[PDB]
Amino acid sequence: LPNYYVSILEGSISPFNGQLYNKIALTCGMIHFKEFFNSEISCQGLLLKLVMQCALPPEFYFYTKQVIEFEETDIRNLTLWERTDERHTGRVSNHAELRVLSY
Amino acid sequence: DEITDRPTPLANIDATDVEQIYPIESIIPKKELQFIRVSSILKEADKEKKLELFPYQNNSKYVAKKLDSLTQPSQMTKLQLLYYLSLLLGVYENRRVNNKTKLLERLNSPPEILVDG
Amino acid sequence: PSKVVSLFRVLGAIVKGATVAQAEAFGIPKSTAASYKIATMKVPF
Amino acid sequence: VEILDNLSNSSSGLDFLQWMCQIYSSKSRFVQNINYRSIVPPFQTGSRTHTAKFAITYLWSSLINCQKSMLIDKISEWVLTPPFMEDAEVWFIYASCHLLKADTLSRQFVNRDIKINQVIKHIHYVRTFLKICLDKGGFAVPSRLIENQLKSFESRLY
DNA sequence: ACTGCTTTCGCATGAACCTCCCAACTACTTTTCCTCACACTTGTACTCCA
DNA sequence: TGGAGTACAAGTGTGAGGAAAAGTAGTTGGCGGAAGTAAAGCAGT
Repeated sequence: LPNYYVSILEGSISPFNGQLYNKIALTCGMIHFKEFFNSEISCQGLLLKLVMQCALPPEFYFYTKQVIEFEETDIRNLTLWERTDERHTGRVSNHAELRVLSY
Repeated sequence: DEITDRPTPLANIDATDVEQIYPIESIIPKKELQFIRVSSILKEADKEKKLELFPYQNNSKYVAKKLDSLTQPSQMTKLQLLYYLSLLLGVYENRRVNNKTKLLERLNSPPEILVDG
Repeated sequence: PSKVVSLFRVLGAIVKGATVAQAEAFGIPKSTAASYKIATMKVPF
Repeated sequence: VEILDNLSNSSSGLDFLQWMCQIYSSKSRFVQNINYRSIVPPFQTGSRTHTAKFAITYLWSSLINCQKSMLIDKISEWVLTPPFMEDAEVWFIYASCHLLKADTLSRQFVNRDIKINQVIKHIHYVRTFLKICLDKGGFAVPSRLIENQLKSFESRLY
């Protein structure tokens, strides 16, 4: 293997500033994870970790989802985004996992 | 003491122009200038009937890149350079074939005295 | 590439890098103009 | 110092200093022309005209341990093997190794043939090695008090 | 004349170097990789000022 | 009532920036005169 290909395989620096999200956007753009697979983030299994992360009362698990359900597209389905478009990183917070944190 | 040759080309040291410090008789001698016909390529501007008379035809990039510049008598002298550039492309890239009877199997229509020289 | 540049050193050309003037009309980016060499010569010797 | 200050199941500290001065003791000339990165001399290199700091620390630490363990001839033969013909600090400890011998041999616990003319070598070694320490560069010893320590070793002899 | 300086000789046979170029130890270029920020322009929102 | 515009926020064009293993280079160390007895032609005064 060459000196650059054997340096790209060892992961010297871990993904930062949303580097890992933007690679999913390229991955959902070269192959269509949309329209073939269920691009539905299990957002109920996300917040249960986020409930037990900082020891908040479990009332906030259902205080959150009604805020999510009120401000959402078709109530449910925080759909995972695709980018076949270009080297432009959507600043819309199009990433479905990124949207649950702001809620 | 001088047979076992130098890497430097036969230059022209007292010349002041860069096209003059490289003499035209050094790389290709004055006898081999008239063993090449010049009108077989310039009269036919064609995509196949100009590539047909090259010694090493290939699907490469640089070979058909500098060829499609102009059809002008200024590059008539440099037209045989590209014909002799492509003939030197067959010699360096082959190190396992050590004869001439197998040299035809990689080329198509090689020259007469330029190959043996 | 550096196997090719060492062949020109016997000739005597000062193989140096390109310029930003020699960057736009040659298909190479302006920032990565260091690994992209241009070999000229000097007319007395 | 984490080995020497530990003293629970320590490697005594001094054996690590011996490890350093076996594989990093160089005799290269310090070239001073190349730009240096990642090695910087005054605590980690060992070229000519600079005895390394782990080398001279190996000398002093194996002399203090040599005194606390009362083997003195091992170190005095060990320091004998390099002549560092540039500096003065290894000559002073090579002087001080004999001065500690002249201290211990001059007890004599009487209340007498070879024990007298043995010590008179060590008195002579200190007066020469301190003299050759002064012959070298700047290493300002108390060359007055150390003479006054040898005279007290001859008053024990008389 | 006898001068000097030659010179030939010897017991068998057995055994009885000098540049130079390669090495260690460093640094600095080499030869291709993936990862986004920036500069505008059309667009939709703002509140006019008579 | 109406249109001005100025903003706000969206959309398109374009190469500059951080990374590592190989390589190169860059400079040293280091190696392979108490021997005899005798003749001779050559010199000397």
